[PDB]
Amino acid sequence: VETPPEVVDFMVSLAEAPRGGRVLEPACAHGPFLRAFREAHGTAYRFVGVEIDPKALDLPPWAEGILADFLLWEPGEAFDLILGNPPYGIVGEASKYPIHVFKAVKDLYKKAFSTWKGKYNLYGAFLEKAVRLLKPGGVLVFVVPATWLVLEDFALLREFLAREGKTSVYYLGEVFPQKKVSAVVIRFQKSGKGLSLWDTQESESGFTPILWAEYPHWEGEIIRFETEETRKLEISGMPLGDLFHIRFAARSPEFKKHPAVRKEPGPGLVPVLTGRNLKPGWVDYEKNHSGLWMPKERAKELRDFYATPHLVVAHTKGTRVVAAWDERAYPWREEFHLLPKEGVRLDPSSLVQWLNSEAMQKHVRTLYRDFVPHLTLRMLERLPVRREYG
DNA sequence: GTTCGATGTC
DNA sequence: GACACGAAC
Ligand SMILES: NCCSC[C@H]1O[C@@H](n2cnc3c(N)ncnc32)[C@H](O)[C@@H]1O
Repeated sequence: VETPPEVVDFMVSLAEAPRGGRVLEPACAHGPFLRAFREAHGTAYRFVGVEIDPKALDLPPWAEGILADFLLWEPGEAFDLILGNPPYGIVGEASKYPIHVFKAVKDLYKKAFSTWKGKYNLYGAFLEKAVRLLKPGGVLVFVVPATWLVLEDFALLREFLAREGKTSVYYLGEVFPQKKVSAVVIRFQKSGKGLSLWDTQESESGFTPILWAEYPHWEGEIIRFETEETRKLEISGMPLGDLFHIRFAARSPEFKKHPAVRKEPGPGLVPVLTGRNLKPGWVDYEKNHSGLWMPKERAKELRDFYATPHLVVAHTKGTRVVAAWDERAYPWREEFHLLPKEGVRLDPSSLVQWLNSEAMQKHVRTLYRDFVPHLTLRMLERLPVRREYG
């Protein structure tokens, strides 16, 4: 993975250090960011690049190279500027996750990083480590996925950044050819407070930032592209989450270990449904996408809520709200299952129609763009619906 | 109990 | 680019 020139040039344009300052590129390989910074600002800095793979470290004589795991590296002195493109990926078993480290090393990461949460990600660890390595007033400029703007795994990271300094986020989107990742640049300075959210446009010099919104009192809340229209709609209604318990489907292994589940159709069995069975306002009960079948009546053994008809909302159709009332109460292996709270009196068809509306699709696309390939729980619970009495 | 993807597929 | 599962906690 190489960082496109326009991205490097844009990041360097945001970068700042005092003359004689210490400039660091983590995960540097050949040090494209060190090289670009030097080209743009000249030679009067102390340049350092840290690389775990001795075969990849390839810095000119004017830079100090360090052969180490950046996440476990303890330099003698802090830095004025840290810039670069850290590795992205979840640490875990190779059959399922891309980053492979000895268990002892993962334990060491968890010990080191106060922001480490859930499965987490190398890029979040790199962000925390870099902030920790910054002098007061120091600056970090990274390109990372947009997922930390909204995901629960990054809640402690956002809160950490909010209390450690001031943050600017510049949305780039899908800028790495033949990678699906939607990217942002983060410029964090280890002083002051607040969040500024920026859009970008491609331009000759790389990208031109366009200030979108300012949040001077940011405390680590999810970051979204709000507009007059999204804000008004949220104020007009009430949160969907205040009317429904939101649960997720039982997972594939739960079905696999259930004594009534089969891998072939047969008398008295129905397909275990997935997201590919959910459509806007209807459910395809016929087509099997899971490879799994079971007696419909026994689905309640996996989750009690499978016993009765209820609203189902899609998780993996991108930044979209796709909803249906499952009138048959089938077993599901995927999707959100919404159960009305005490005293809520719902008209399902009316709600389904609203959730599936163009206005709702425009709403979520606006707020969340393409940061993640899902509608998440945090997004879903905030969807505006009619205010309900008491 | 539920989260996440430099996801993959075509 | 439309449309999408189990290891991890
Ligand atoms: N900066 C370009 C993308 S990140 C890929 C590079 O980071 C290096 N790398 C991966 N994990 C690292 C770590 N924990 N510490 C330092 N370098 C790392 C890889 O060897 C590779 O050269």
